Amino acid sequence: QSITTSQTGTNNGYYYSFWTNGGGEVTYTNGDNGEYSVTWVNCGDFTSGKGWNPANAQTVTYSGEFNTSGNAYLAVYGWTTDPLVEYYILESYGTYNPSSGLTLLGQVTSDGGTYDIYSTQRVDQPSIEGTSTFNQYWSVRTEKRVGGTVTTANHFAAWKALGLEMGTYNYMIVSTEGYESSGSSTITVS
Repeated sequence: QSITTSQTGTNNGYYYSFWTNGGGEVTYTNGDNGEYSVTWVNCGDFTSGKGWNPANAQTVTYSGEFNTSGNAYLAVYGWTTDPLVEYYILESYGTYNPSSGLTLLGQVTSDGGTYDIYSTQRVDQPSIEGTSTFNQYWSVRTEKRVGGTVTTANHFAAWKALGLEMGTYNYMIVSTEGYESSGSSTITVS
């Protein structure tokens, strides 16, 4: 049922990943089908969500509720390997825009919205491969929204068209991530 330390697995047909670096209390609960719920209060950093692994650039439809007082992200979130990349298609966030001070590369239109595209390097940082160096790519929706359809293939295509290198898909989830914040989300992925 409800968990408080990091854990990955499969649940009702969905890959799920719950990662926390231990700070505050974060509680993660798998629901039915593609649903998950997470609630956090004064967290450190954590990421949580359902999706697929390995992913296949799914057109993802999600719905639900995401709220925070502080710094949190709602994004289609995953990784590639060879090369190693961490990426976000950021649909909503709280008090902090994570593209702040990142390199802007362009804009992409998809699913009725506009996203600005950014890249940064993460150097000797925690990863799905242990401590590693990798690029981190963002599509940040120019207006926040919680629910709709994300055609992740359009983002991946725009990133590569603009010159970003992408590897083989590893997991891809609809992630709630919190950072020094409190809040809650409940999200159904399909």
